Amino acid sequence: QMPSLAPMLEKVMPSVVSINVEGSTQKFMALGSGVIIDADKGYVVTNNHVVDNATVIKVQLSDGRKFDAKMVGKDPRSDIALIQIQNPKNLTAIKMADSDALRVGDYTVAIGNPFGLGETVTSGIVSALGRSGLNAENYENFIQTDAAINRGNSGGALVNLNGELIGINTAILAPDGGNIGIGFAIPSNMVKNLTSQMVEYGQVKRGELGIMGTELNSELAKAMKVDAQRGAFVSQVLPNSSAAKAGIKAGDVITSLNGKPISSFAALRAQVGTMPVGSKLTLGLLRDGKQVNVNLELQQSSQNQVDSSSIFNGIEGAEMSNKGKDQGVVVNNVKTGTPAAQIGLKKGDVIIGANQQAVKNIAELRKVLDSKPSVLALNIQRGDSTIYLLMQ
Amino acid sequence: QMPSLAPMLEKVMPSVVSINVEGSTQKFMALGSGVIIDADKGYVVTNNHVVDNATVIKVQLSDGRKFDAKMVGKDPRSDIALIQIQNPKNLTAIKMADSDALRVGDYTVAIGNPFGLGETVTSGIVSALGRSGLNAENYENFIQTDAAINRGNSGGALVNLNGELIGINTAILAPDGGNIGIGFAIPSNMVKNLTSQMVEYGQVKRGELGIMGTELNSELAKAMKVDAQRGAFVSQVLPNSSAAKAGIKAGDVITSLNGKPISSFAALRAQVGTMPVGSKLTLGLLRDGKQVNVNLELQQSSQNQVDSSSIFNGIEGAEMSNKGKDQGVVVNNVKTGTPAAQIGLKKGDVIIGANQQAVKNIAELRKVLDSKPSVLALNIQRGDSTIYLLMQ
Amino acid sequence: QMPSLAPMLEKVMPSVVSINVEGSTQKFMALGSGVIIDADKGYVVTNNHVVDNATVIKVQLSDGRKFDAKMVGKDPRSDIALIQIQNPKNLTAIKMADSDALRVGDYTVAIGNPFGLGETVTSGIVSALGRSGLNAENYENFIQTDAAINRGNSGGALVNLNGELIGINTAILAPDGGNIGIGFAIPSNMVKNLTSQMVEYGQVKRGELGIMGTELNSELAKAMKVDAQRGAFVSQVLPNSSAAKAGIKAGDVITSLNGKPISSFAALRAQVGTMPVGSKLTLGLLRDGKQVNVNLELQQSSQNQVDSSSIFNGIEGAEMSNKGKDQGVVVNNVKTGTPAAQIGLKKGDVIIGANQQAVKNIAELRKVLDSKPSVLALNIQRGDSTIYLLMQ
Ligand SMILES: *P(=O)(OC(C)C)OC(C)C
Ligand SMILES: *P(=O)(OC(C)C)OC(C)C
Ligand SMILES: *P(=O)(OC(C)C)OC(C)C
Repeated sequence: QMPSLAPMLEKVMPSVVSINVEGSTQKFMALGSGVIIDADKGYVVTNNHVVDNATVIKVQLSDGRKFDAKMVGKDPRSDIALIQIQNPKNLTAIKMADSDALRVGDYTVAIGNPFGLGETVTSGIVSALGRSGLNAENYENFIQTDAAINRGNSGGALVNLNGELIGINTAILAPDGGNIGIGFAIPSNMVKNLTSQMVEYGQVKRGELGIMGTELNSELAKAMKVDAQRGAFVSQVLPNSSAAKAGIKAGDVITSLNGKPISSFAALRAQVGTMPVGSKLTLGLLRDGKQVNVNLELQQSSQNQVDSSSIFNGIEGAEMSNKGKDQGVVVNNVKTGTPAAQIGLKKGDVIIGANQQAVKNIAELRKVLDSKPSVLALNIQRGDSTIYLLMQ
Repeated sequence: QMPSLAPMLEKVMPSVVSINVEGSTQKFMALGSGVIIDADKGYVVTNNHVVDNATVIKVQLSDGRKFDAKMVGKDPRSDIALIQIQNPKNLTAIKMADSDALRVGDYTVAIGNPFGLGETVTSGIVSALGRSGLNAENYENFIQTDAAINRGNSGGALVNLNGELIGINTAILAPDGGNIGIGFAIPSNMVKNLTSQMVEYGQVKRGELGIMGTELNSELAKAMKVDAQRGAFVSQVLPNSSAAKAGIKAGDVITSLNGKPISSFAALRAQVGTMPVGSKLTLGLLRDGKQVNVNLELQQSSQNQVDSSSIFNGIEGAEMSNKGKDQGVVVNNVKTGTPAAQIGLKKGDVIIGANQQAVKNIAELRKVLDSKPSVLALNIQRGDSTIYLLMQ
Repeated sequence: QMPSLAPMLEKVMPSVVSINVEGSTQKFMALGSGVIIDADKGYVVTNNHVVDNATVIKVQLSDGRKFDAKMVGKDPRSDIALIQIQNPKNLTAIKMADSDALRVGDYTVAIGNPFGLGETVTSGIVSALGRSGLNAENYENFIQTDAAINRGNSGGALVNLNGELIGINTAILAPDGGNIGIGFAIPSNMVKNLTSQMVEYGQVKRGELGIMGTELNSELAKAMKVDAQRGAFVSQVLPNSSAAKAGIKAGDVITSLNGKPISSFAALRAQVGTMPVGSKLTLGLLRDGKQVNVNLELQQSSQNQVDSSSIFNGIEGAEMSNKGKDQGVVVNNVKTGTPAAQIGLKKGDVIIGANQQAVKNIAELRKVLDSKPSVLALNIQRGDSTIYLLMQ
């Protein structure tokens, strides 16, 4: 006879964890919150900013259990980070919902380990959608809530009444770190993408259309004589880019994506930066007051990720990423006074093996690194040659 | 199958705006929130304190549109301020509800542009009613809510579930400007009055009964042997005042107004200061343990408003207000080292015309001021004479 | 047609008060909130920390009435404090609910006089249960809510929708004293006990089992090869203690109390420290992976309470408590440079009478103290003798 959530919580809370962290760059200790995604695999998620540069990470459950977890992919652009659990047993995944069919007035609840306070749930509603702009350079399309959030809730969950996930508590706004009743979370849908990506590549393959633009406000719609106070304005398409080929002109405006009306440029950015190269999609334009529908596909780009620190833990130096197919790891760029290179390391090299163990990708690598060889045998190859590098 | 507000929001949010301000007294920029009242006229409202001394004010909509607005009446006593929109097209007014039939336990939602965050809605309930006292001298009878409010929400809305208005987010309590979960808003009813007033006069015509008093607490009820721990105590009626004539004695207590029980004096004040001269009303007393019912009518007073700055924008000097019927604007009081007077201005004068354009009231005036004559031709009249004053 | 709480509030709010305080240790003034427990007796409650060292305490009602109240028992260990009202007339008690059958997801509302703001109600849900640890030494098993709470709400109420009590707003977490959306309250059940105790003894009779232990986390369950990530670990039973007799071994873990599963040690502590000596109860163990059920009974201990200040108001010196049956008050321990002793006071003494008025317990005492004799006639007895001490 008393409306409550506890009923559903019983069912959902389990699918959430309190994350405890140790790392270095000086030694540090932190904490956040994570969410089970695949019950069997033990796939938890979290704000990258909670796990960034993490040496040891342990996960604690709703029911007291402590597990050890490992990095599986970071994307500090949108601040997500998939991690996995060592020996996942008897877990509880979570159902996801469609962040897209959200409405402003719906209610939401957020759980997390704020201030190391164990499973802490709070309540609120959708304050507003598609908010962005804190760190303009990041892919942000936050949902905004009045639910109560703080240090700890980071990577925590935020669900509809049905105990279905819709976004992740990322950051809040607050002078003097304290909840004013304004929290932000990353829409489920976005996360799903960034997720299933790393799930299969240990990293993010960023698709771009190859365009420039800026927020269409009212003044602009005036100057450029169109009907639309919100939207994405096409500054200047790129040549030989998806956009180019697609047939889009500088001075056009986009009103929708895959049927989904577009609040503003910021979102559009985050929306697609989210998606994986080759991802097909359909757009609604409006050049010269005339509506347009066009199809497209994300192409390559020229991005940056995974460093010689995010895998070596200490061995600064060149950036590193996969190569061709499962053809090993390529050293992007060795610095100057960097220890990696002070091991014989030089850009362009192409690690193919180690400790009599073939390497096809960062996975097989950090995997050998896990065995923690006291002595480290690199089987790389400069130019047409074959050599080895060493370590301790 | 999921209870939500979004349904109604769809319908209401539109009737709300984000207010952006530029003024001077040194140049400044601010922001607040406003609410459409008359869909056709383009009548928005806001805390006076958000628009006070405003040079240029633009209004942005729920749907991206930007409009220009103009002052139409300020009442910094209760801090409301009606403004209108230049070229109102396709607008959305809002339905008002009866702030009087409110109850403490009802739910409420507040929207506004806090921190310039675009349409931001938050949720809560009626924390309590008839709260007052922040600035004792103001007419305050706030409703109090735990809904989330901040800089920006000022002039924002606060509605029952039905999307009917009940009060305006004015101020919150907070050390270190931040929402602790205590917000205040001015009851609809109050606002309605202050509103439809300016609607027809560009100003406020304050009625008074002509009495003095103070909060009847428990101790007092003791000393003066009555049964009532809350109420308004009649210190000393005034002679030839409504109260006088009505027949009220010093040492009486008021328990109700127009049937509406009275929490305390503070409210009673705000309640009536709210109302326009001549407004009829009925009261419930209690002199010598004996209940009383009496009728009355607000009379004149001796108040202050609309300055030579609120209309001149820069030209300090005498205060100014209407005169008799549509008989022009009267200079209340020229200071000493004030530029207005350093134009030939002197108290008692009675501007009757300007630029071959008759003037009957502040409206017709600020209206000519809008045409922004480079050179300003005043057709005033000292004593029985007729003269002109000038400007640039 | 609009869901609300006001309906029930109408009925409940009355059962709550705004507490105003004057005391010394330098003169001070404070405020909190209290709750009527017994409508006829006028039994209000509050955080001890709100009333501690109180000289004069007045209570104000939901309906404006002011009453005078008196101390009736303090327990600064769990921070509750029963007080009574002088001449209780036409009061409103409150129904209590079972804090034990609570669930995390249920909604709650909290009322109180925050910042001296008169009856202020706010809303939220059960953020989480059995939280402890702020002041480890206190008996804490708080319920945690996102409802809005602040200075003033202390001793305020916190109820289920039905207007049934479930806990008392004690403290909140907050850097820069301000509600972040994290409040804590003491479960009803706990309070009931501490309550009906003082109701009949003016003090707390602490039962102990006589054991030591510490929080069973995961690591521990490893080391000691058991299945249970939460619980109370039995460090070392005491000899001739309830536990001893009961038959409990060091290295056992408790999983439940009176059927009620046990979150952690902290709770268990608060739970039982709560209860009165001789209180019977049943436990669920788990030594060597094998479940156990045992019965028990709280015994005596060696605690501390009620000082020569909490009753004398100024007369520091020895601690004081009851003795045997209604056999008067015993001086626990006189200090050195303490005024009480500088009246002829010495430990071991046994006040039996005063002003030709027999004394059997602290009650009959503070009762004579209430008559406020200008001159104070003590009828004590050192060893086998009979003497008198004096005062002014
Ligand atoms: P997150 O838990 O939440 C945001 C307000 C940042 O904070 C830490 C753990 C980075
Ligand atoms: P308002 O938006 O809200 C109150 C807390 C003052 O604040 C500014 C714009 C004056
Ligand atoms: P309480 O009203 O609430 C806690 C946050 C302490 O605070 C005072 C009266 C001690």
